Formats: sequence, C-alpha cells, structure tokens
Amino acid sequence: FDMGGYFIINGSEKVLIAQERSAGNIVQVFKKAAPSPISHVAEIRSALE
Amino acid sequence: MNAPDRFELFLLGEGESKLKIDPDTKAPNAVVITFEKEDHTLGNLIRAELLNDRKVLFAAYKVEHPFFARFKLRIQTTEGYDPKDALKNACNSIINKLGALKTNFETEWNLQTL
Amino acid sequence: DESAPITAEDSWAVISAFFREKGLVSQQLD
Amino acid sequence: PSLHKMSMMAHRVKVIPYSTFRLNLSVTSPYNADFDGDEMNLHVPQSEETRAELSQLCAVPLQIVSPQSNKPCMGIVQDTLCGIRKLTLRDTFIELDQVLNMLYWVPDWDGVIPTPAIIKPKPLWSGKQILSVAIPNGIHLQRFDEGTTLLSPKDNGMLIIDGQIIFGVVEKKTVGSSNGGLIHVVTREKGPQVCAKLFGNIQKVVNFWLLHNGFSTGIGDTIADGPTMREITETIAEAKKKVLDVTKEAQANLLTAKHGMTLRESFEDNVVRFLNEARDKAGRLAEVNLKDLNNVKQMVMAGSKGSFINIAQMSACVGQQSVEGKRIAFGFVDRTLPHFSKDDYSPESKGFVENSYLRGLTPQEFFFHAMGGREGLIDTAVKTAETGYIQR
Amino acid sequence: TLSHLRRTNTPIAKPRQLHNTHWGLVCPAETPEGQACGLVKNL
Amino acid sequence: FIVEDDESLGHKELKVRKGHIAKLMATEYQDEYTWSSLLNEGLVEYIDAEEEESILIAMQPEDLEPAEADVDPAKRIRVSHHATTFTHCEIHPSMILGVAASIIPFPDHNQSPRNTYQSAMGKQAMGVFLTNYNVRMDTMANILYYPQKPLGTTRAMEYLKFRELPAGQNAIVAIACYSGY
Amino acid sequence: EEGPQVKIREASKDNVDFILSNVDLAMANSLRRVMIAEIPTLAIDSVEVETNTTVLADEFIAHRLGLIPLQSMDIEQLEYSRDCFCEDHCDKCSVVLTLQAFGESESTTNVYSKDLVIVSNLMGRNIGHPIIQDKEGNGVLICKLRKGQELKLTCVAKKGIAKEHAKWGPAAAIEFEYDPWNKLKHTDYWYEQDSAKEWPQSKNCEYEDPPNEGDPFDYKAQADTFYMNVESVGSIPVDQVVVRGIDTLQKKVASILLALTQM
Amino acid sequence: MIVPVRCFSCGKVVGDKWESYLNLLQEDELDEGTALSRLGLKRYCCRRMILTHVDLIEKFLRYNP
Amino acid sequence: ASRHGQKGTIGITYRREDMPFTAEGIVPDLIINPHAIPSRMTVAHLIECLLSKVAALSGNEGDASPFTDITVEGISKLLREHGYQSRGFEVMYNGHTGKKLMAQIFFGPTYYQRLRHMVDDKIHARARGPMQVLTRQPVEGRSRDGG
Amino acid sequence: RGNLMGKRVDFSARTVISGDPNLELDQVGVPKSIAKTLTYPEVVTPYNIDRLTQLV
Amino acid sequence: SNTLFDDIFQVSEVDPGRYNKVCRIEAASTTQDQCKLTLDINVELFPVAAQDSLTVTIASSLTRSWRPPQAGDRSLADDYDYVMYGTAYKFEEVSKDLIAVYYSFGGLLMRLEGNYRNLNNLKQENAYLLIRR
RNA sequence: GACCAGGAA
Ligand SMILES: [Mg+2]
Ligand SMILES: [Zn+2]
Ligand SMILES: [Zn+2]
Repeated sequence: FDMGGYFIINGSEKVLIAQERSAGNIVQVFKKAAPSPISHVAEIRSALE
Repeated sequence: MNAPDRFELFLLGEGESKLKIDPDTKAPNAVVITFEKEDHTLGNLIRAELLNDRKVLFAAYKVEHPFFARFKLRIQTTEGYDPKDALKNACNSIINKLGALKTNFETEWNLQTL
Repeated sequence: DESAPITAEDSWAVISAFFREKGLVSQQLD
Repeated sequence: PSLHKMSMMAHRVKVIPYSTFRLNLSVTSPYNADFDGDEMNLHVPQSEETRAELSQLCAVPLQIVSPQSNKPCMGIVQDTLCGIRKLTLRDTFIELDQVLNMLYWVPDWDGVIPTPAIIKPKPLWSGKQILSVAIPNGIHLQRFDEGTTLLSPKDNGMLIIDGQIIFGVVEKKTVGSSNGGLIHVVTREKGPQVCAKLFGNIQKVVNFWLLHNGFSTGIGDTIADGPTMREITETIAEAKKKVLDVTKEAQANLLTAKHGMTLRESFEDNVVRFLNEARDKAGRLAEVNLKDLNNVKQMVMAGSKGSFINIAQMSACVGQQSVEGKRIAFGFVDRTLPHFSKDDYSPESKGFVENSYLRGLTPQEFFFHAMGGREGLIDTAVKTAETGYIQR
Repeated sequence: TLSHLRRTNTPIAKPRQLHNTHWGLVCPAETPEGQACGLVKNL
Repeated sequence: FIVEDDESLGHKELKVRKGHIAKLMATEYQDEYTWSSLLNEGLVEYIDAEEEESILIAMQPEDLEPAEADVDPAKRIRVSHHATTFTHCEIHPSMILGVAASIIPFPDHNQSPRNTYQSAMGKQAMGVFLTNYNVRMDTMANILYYPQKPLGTTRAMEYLKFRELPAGQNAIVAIACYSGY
Repeated sequence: EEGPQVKIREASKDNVDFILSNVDLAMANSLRRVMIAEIPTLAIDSVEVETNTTVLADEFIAHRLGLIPLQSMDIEQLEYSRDCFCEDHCDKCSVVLTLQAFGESESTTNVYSKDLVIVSNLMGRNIGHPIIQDKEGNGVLICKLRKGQELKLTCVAKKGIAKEHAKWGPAAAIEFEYDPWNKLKHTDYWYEQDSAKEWPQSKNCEYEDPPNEGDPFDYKAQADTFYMNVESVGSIPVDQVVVRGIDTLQKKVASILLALTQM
Repeated sequence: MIVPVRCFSCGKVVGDKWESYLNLLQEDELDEGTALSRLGLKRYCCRRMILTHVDLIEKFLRYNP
Repeated sequence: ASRHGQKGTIGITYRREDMPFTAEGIVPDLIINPHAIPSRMTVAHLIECLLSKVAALSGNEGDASPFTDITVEGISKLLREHGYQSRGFEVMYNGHTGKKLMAQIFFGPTYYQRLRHMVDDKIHARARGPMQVLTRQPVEGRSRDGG
Repeated sequence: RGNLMGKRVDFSARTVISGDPNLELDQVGVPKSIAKTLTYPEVVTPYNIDRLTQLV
Repeated sequence: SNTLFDDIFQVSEVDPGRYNKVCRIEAASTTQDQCKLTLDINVELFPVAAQDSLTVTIASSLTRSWRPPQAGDRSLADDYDYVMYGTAYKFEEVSKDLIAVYYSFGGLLMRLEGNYRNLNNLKQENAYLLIRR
C-alpha cells in the first residue's frame, strides 16, 4: 500500500514540498498607485529555461 | 493513571460501612442514610418502595457525583414510626416481591419446551 | 450501441482508469 | 490568553480522580473555555498572605458582577439553560415521586415540601414552582417583554416575588448574564456567596430534571415542511426575476445611477440587496413554519445556542456569497468559472447559493461558498493578531 | 500521508484567498488555519 | 472530457461513448484499454489554467447536453445547459476536492469552514498507516486495535484506499442531553 | 399466583421473551440493571505468555482472551479469588486454561477458543469450559498464524462481575418496553405531520388495548406490565440470567437489612 | 485487524461468526444484509460490527518471521 | 472527532446500565450534546448518521459522496422501510429509572476518529524543579519537567 | 519582556479541562496526581502540629 | 379558616394557544353581569369546552410541609372536581366599585373582575381555588 | 543549550 514518492535520508523519510512561484518570461502590466511618478508598468521577469 | 480501581465500585473501602445513618437536622423525624459502594439499582428501588409506605412523609435519593459509587437517601415518616424501621420494612417488601418473581418465572420457565 | 451517450455513473469508470495509470503521487514521481 | 481580570480567578480545590481539571460549567464563559481539548494553568500560592489575596480579592464569587460592563459576566448556560426553559413552561408539571428528588437535590432546602399548585385530581407541582425552591427570599424581580400583561398571556417577561416565580418562562433574559439579571439581582442583593450558591443550586435541579426529560436534535429538525418549502422556492424565484429585470433595465441604458455611484455600482447595489431580501424572507418563512416542538427552535428560544440565520441556511437558503463586500469576481476573463458564458451578471454566476444546507450545494455554489469561507478564516486569523497588539 | 505528498508551499497582491483559477487544481477546503492559511494549498 | 458537435446524429456530444466505458471496464475486470487510451484517441485532454480561460465546461454530461422539446422537491436546485457552445465536460465535480476533503461525507451539506477543519483534523487521527507497521522503527506511532471501514463513504475513497486502511470506528451515537457531562 | 407475575412469550438457548406484570417499574428496571451489571461469571483475567510470534501483540491477544465466554454454571461454588486464602490463586478460586498453538500447515493456521484446555482441577463443577455455540464447533477465532508462528501462553480465569469489567457480563442486550400506546404520556412524540403516521407501532401494541380517542386521559394510571427480552452470551443459560439476577438483587436488598442490624 | 470477539455496544459474541459470514458471501452468494441476518445478528450495533470490519491480519500475515 | 470538525474530549464514562437505551436493547457507545449542531450548522453529520443507520440495517455501503442524487428524503424512506421512524429518532429510556425519556433521541452509527491528543500525555505539574542555567528560571516543556 | 515582565514559574500545573455539573461554582477539580505533586509550605504550629505530623 | 368567595360562572371561550395540556378560560357570572373571570386551567386533569357552567370558590384553609396520603381519614374541603393553590399578586383598581384580583398557581394565572368581596380577598399566599361541575 | 524548520485550543 506504500505509494512512494519520498526520500530516505539518514533513515528518516523526507518529502519535497512543491514550491509555488510566478512564471517567468511573462508580460504583465500593473497600475502604480497614487503617490508614484510612474502610472503604469509593464514588467517581464525573463530567464533562460 | 488517575483512574481509580474498578473494584472500588463495590468492594467496601477499609474502615467504611454500607450504611451510615445521621438524622436530618432541618426537619423533625427525618433521617439521612448514606449507602457506600452502591448505585441507582438499589437507590431508586428503595425510594420507590418507601413511597408505598403510607406512614412515609418523604423519600428521595441522590448520587451526588458520578465518580463515586454511593448515594444518600432521605426518609421522613409520621411521628412514632421510625424511619429506620421504615427502611427495614420497605426492604423485606422488595425481597418478598422478588421472591414471588423468582418462584413465578421459574414456574413458567419449567413449562417451556425449547 | 457502443456509441451511445455516456451516463453520470460511467465517469467513475474513467476516473478509475486514471488512477490505475497515474496513482496518487503521479506528480512527485514523474 | 488572559485579557480579562476574570481570566484568572481563585478557586477552592477539590482533589478528584482522572486526569482533567474539572470546573463549573457556568464559569466557562469568562475564561473563554470549551472542552474541545483546551488545557488550563493552575498556580498555587505559597504564603499565608498570598492565599489571602486570592480568596479575598479574586475568588470566582467576587468576580461575578463585573466592571467591564456593570453586569454579571457569567450566568446559566448550555444544557442547564436549554433545560430551565423546558422546565418552566405552563405545560410542565411534576409528579410527587420526582418532585421529592428535585427538592432533596437542592442542597439547602428547608426540608419543607411546598404545597402543589394543583391539589387533586392528583397533586401536581409545576416547573416554575419547584424551580423557585432554588431562588432565595427577598429576591424581587420584574420584567416586561413585548406585550406583557400582569396576566402574562404568552408566558412573557418575568414576575418573581420574594423568590417565587409568579409567571413567565425562565430563560436567557432571566437566568442568563443580563443587566436585568436574576443573577445581577441576587449578587447585588444577597451576596457574592449566596449567588455562587445559586448557580450550583439552579443547575443541580434543572440538570436533574433535564436528565429525565431528555433533549435531542436530528435532521428532522431542519426539515421545512412541504408547502413552506415550495413557498420559499417561489420567494427566491420571484426575486431572481426582480434581478433579471433590473439587469435588462441596466442593459438598455434605461437605469439611472444613484448619487455617487457608477452606473454599475448602482446596479449591483440593487442586485445584492434583492438577493438578501430573498434569503431573509425565505429564512423567516421557515422559522415560522417550525413547530414549537422543533428542537432547533427550542434551542433558539432558550437562547442556549443558535439563532435565526442558522435556521435560515439549514432549512431555507444559504444566500449570497461574498468576498470583499462585492459578489464573486471574474477571476477568469469576464466570468466567475469556466462553466459559465461571458458577461454573466446573474445571481447563479456571481455566488448566490439558492439551496439550503439540507438540500445541499451545487458544485458552483460549493466553490463560491468555499471562496467566501476562506476569506473568513483569513480575517479571523488577522483580527486575532491585530486584536492582540491593540490589547498590548 | 497521501495529503502530505500533494502539498504546496507559497512563500511571502493577495495570495491567501481562494481564487477562481484554483478551480479543479487546488482544494477549496484543505488549508491550514492561521500563519499559513491559504499559503499552503493542496492539489 | 472532450465535447464536439461531432454528431450527424443530433446535437453536441462528448467524444467518449458508452462503448469506451465497456472497453475500459473490460480491462478493469482483468484484475489493454488504459487511461493513455482515452488520451490518444482524443476523448479526453489536459487543460491548465491558462487554456481553461478559452473553453466552456459542462458540469454533468448527460444532464448538461440534450435540450427540452414532475420535478423532485427534495433534491437541490441545478441550473442548466442553455449553451450549445460546450467544449469540455467535467469528469466529476467531486474532483475539485483534495485528498483530506475527499473523506468528508456529504461535505456539500456543511458550512464551508466545517470542511476546512476536518480537512486538517483527520490528519491528527489514528489508524493503520501502513501494513508493514510491525517492522518499522519510527520514533512514535499509533495503530488502532480494531479499525472499521466507514458506513458512509465517498466514491473517491476507493482510490485513497481509505476502506482498506481506516481512521476510526462506527460508533453508535446519541445526540442527547444526559447528565450534563 | 402471588405478587408480580410472568408470562413467557418465547424461549431458546439464549433468548427469553416474557412479560413482567404487577410490578413497580423501578423494580423491573433494577432487575434489568442487575442482569447486565452484577451477576457473577468466570472469565480469563490473567494471562502469562511464554512465546508469541504473531502479528498480534501480547496484550492485544490477552484482551481478547478476557472476552471468551467460559462455562459459568456452577460459578457460585467457585470463590472470589480476593477472598480465597491462598497467596494468589488456587483450585478453589480459579480455573487454569492453557493455549499452545503452532502454524503447522502452510495455509494459515487458526487459533480458536476450542484450543483452550483446562490444566487446573475442576473439582468436578461446571466451569471453565469455553462456550461454543459455533456451527462447526470452533468458538471464538482468537488468532491467526502462518508457519513459525507459535503462541504459547497460560490463562487464569477468576470470578467477577460486569461492574468491574464488561468481560464478566452474562447477558448481552436486554429489551425493555412498556405502554406501547403512549397512554401514560411518558413521552411526547416528535412529528412533522402526524405523530401516529411517523412513529411505528411496537409488536406489543397487539398485547394491550388501543386507547380509543373518545376517552379522557387517565392520570390515575401507572406503569405495570413490561415486555422484556433477555439474551445470554452463553456463560450462563438465559433462564438463569433472569433468576440469578432476581436472586442477586435480592441478596443486595438483604445485605442492607443485615447491615441495618449490625447497626 | 482480526474480528472482534463481542460487539462493543451490546456485547453479543461475534468472533465465531466471521468465517461464516465470509462463507455466506463467497459460497452461498448471499448478500450482506441477509448473510448477517442468517447469523442472527439483528440489533444493528452487532450488524455494523461485522459488516464494517477490515480483517487486516490477513495482510499482516503475509510478511515473514 | 467526527468528519465534520466536531472535536470533543470525553467528560465521563458510564457503564451500560446507566446509559439511556432503545427498547430494542441498543445503547449508545457515545453521547454528544445537541448544542453542537445549530451554531456550527453541520448538517452532513446528521445525514451521515441517518444514512449510516440504513447501511447497518441494509448491509449496503452508504454513499455519502458529495454531489449526487441522494436526498434526506430518499434515505428517510428506506429507514422507515426498515421499521425505525423516518428521521432516525427513537424513543429512549433512562438508565437510572427505566422510565421513558419524554424526548425521542437522534440515534445511529457515525464514524468517529480517535485523535492523537490524549490527556495522560498532556497533564503536567511542577513545584520546584530543573532550572535554566543562564536565567536561573524554570526550564521549559513537560518532557524536561518544566514550569 | 520575557525574563522579567514574565517568567516560567514553580508550583504550577496544567492539563485538559472538562466541566462538571456537580462541582460548585467556585471550586475546581484537581487530579489526585497533581495534588500529590503540588506543595504548600505550612508552618508547624500548635494549631496544626498533630495533623501535620499525620501527613508527614 | 373559612371561605372567601363564591359564584357560578359560564364559559365564553376555551383557549389553548401553543399549549398541549393547559387552556385559558373565559367566563362571566350568572348572578352579576359585573363579574368576569380569566383562568389558566389544566385540561389534561380536568377538561373543559365552552358553555360549561362551573362553580368557583376560594377560601384560605382546608405554612408547614405538605402531607400526601391518609386522606381517606381527612377533611377534604373538596366536594369539588379540581383544586389549585396559588398566590394573590395584584390588586388592580379599575374604577368605580370595580376591582380585579390576580392569582398565580405556580404559573397558572387567574384574573377576577367584580366589586363587593372587598371584605374578603386578601393578598394571601394562602389562597386555594376550587371548581365543581 | 543556542539556532532553524514544521504542526496545534
Ligand atoms: Mg476550546
Ligand atoms: Zn485461592
Ligand atoms: Zn451489538
């Protein structure tokens, strides 16, 4: 019945907890609120796959 | 771990007595018997039967806490009549009734064929 | 009628075969 | 956490078996405690001086009436409350056998069987009557609830004279921790001590009586009967139409904005308001339909737990779900869920839960309810932290 | 054990709320209550 | 599921037909036609969040497909399939749920957070965690003496093996006031 | 015939359906309680284990051993070990059972209560023999073995009562009912529409006359007549659970008089 | 993990009945609500006792020493 | 705990004779308070019970799967088919007196879970004991015998 | 803040609570186990001297 | 030691709103048109429908605990069919020669409008109620 | 004992 998917490091079973992050290479526009000299910004966090 | 022994429900503790009788101070010719190592089985049954005794003015019982196997019984009677005797009489009554009940069940059971 | 519409109870059969293949830890493995 | 004076109080020890600290049910609320697994600290003074400080300043009885709000901060609750109502109806009479036990159970009792309210055919006592055996003399209290005569027709209000109940049902308004309090009075009138004795007494009797009356609740109690059900469904139905209209209206540019609101801001105000009128009506529809014998209504009436809205969503309709005030967003482009078509401003799309909890939510209803629910848990865990720093 | 192997962490403009997009990908209900509410999701 | 109007014979309909269901359970009784089968025949298809944007999904199929050319009082209140533009069908709504949540019975009858609790509490319950428990030397573990499968269950429990390795016992329960204990 | 009466409605090895009549309800109830809680029985109460190679833990097995019903017919002529005079136990106050089991077969080997055997001396009284009602006469399936699985332990059964542990309970459920047409109004029927339609009539409705609505409520009335059913686990035969309970209760009510007297 | 002797609620002896209930199923091809009843299990506390039991020992058994 | 976020501790144990009983001889394993239900609105609990009662009687697995065609009405009909009243109430008798309860009780199976929080693992007391080195105050934690 | 305005302390105890219909308002049920651990420093005096010797 | 009020009434109405076992009663006097009556009554114990002609007494007798039985050997001040014991809790002057008294029989209430029995109805916990026919 | 990490009324 064991489903596996874990590691055994120094005896104890370790799970790798999935990490969430913003996708990269993606174009997004945001309004930069009231006190700003900037009014809207287009970012892209870009990286090599 | 803090659980009491289970036989404490019925085995009398050392230097304990089934009955302790003290008299009700609050009202005349009335009395309060504490039944140690006992529960509803006996309590309700005796209360029930004193309620048949015409000379009994009052009868109640209570298990003051459930952790502890015991119950207080209060009996008031018409004067002259002694609650102690009232208890006595009620008891035999129950016995005799159970006597018939025994006899009678046996006698009926004898007749089955199964 | 092996090309009939599919009922609601039928979906489970599919769902059953999903887990036959992937199991509950598909992702961690793959 | 200990945010009150009342959050630490002095008690008398009673060494007992088993491994839990046991405490009187009525001191449950000023501690904030429930037995769903919560532990509690106990400190023990070491000086003669310090025990004095405890017993003289911070003993439970002292802490009863409280300066937080010039009213009692603990009262009769839960079973004992739910039961004290049932006990004191006009309906409720008590045979000799039992009465005698109820009396003896009151650990003070002058040993005087009070004359039964009904002497033949067959002597009966009434709940009112033997309950008052617990209420001490010179305890004089009088309240009028809406539409009370001196001949209280509905068993309203409360008329207690010299520690004798004359009329009215005992419940939360009386035997709870109200300003008018049966408690507020007994403390202020007889002593912290006498009053703390009162708590005990009232519960020994009521609890006993309730033990032999029994009280319960089941799915049965959430069932809104046939006609009232159908009649709810139309109450919703018609308001769904009310919305469809104001929608069409705002789609033809006939609708006129209110002062300060967008054409749109104005539109939604009507919709949200129409759907809450809907829910609330359906709610009251069920609440009225429920018989006096309905256990849930019985708990509501005593004020032992639950309120109108609980009955509402269990029996009638859950209602509109909300996040950040507004209905459900278009997280997807121009729609709430990929199962919907675009620019859908209907109630179904934006998170009105048509169904009762009894009938069960659709998968859409489920997910929106979920969305709303999560917002709850967050600003709970938030208002917790913020509350804390504020207090500090 | 299962539910521990379908678990997601999400460090650090409004992450905690149940988003529409989360439909069918994440459990609407199975989240921790408190410091990590809605920040730890389950597939 | 994939939906196309793809029917000379009538309206819009799911690629998957009761024939495949036969072919599927054929292979189930054998314990050829796998999940990967449904996936390369293109009766079914993977959809992320982005691609989800541009489709239209039917909840139930059968219910949300043929039009109309009495109703149960007790049942809930479902909307409709007024749309013809369907692209896909939900395989089963109950799979929006996670593992823990998939043990909660009738969770669609609960206040929303009452689910969120139990879908955390069940992770503090007790039972048989693995059958090899006897041979493992884990620092701390609890096993239930006599675990029972639950009387009320979820179709999704089947896959979670919950019936074969339970968490509790079916207790004869009374909801009553008694001693006030 | 005398005081309270009985009529028996059905009877078996292990079930007595009957009717108590002319009695206080309190009395009828007390018997009920006694039958459950206070009639003496023999059950294994100590288990010394020499070898265990099972998938089942020592005490896990021990616990089950307490639940096997043992012949408790002549139990009244066995002493309570607490009062017997030996240090620990003897033949006068206890029965010794022995269990040896080894997975001889390849197929799974079964350890049943039949595999117990009394080592102690019975002084020829009906006692200690494990109850077997089993069709193929195996009794309680205690445990399962594979191959080198060996179970070797020793049991000491003693006299005891349900108050101390339920293992000593000679009776299972006890059915108890009265006034099947609620003529005493001892209960108030919850309903949606018709208290009559929603609530099922009891079998015993047939054994009392229906109330007939053209009638004033009888407040004079009182519960006598009680439809009971006793079911024995087997350690004692049903009829005896009834009798011994009657007797046991009586002995109690007696001990009270007796203390009243040393007073 | 192996059949309980005796039903928790009422206490009726139940541990003898296991193999029978398994046989009333496989061989007799009865359904459970009858197979249980054939074994004179009527008060539902006793019904649930057998009907909802998961006999894990049979798995435990399959390991070796 | 049930599967509806209804965590409880035991408060007392009663033997069978003290427990309230259905005339059928049945008796609860467990008694929960009625005041659980209304503020929490955990209707599924109630349905689980009604459904599970049928399942025990019928010996057919109870489907309490989420979105389906099972209605309380449907379940109620089966349960009445089996002889118990439609909504799983049942008249009960007091254990101490044998007298009927004036109320009928909601009564049936319900899957409960034993949780890892047990009291003899929790309980703790100290009066003089190991002290920190740096601060010379009591050490922390039940384990270490702290204050 | 954590060593002075607050401290871990001697002569203290904690455990699960449950409520009692049979305790009086102002008392608290203490487990025998804790009663046996927790101490009160009582001064030998003619008033208590015998009772005190009895406990010792 | 003696009786305090006496009259025969006839019921205009029987109301049991929301109450399984109790009904509030509405009667007026045969003798005086000046004399009304409102009375919560235990119908389970002694049933009533309207137009019933009931006799109604008061009296202060026939303090100290209550003794149950032996009443075969006792002076039952009842030749009656129903008797309660309650408390006078309001003396309402409603103009004229008109007065009302309010009694409470442990929750069962009663209001009595009249005039002339000024020299009778005291504010006494000792107040027994009696009904025949 | 520092320190990090995770989970509870
Ligand atoms: Mg809590
Ligand atoms: Zn011996
Ligand atoms: Zn059973």
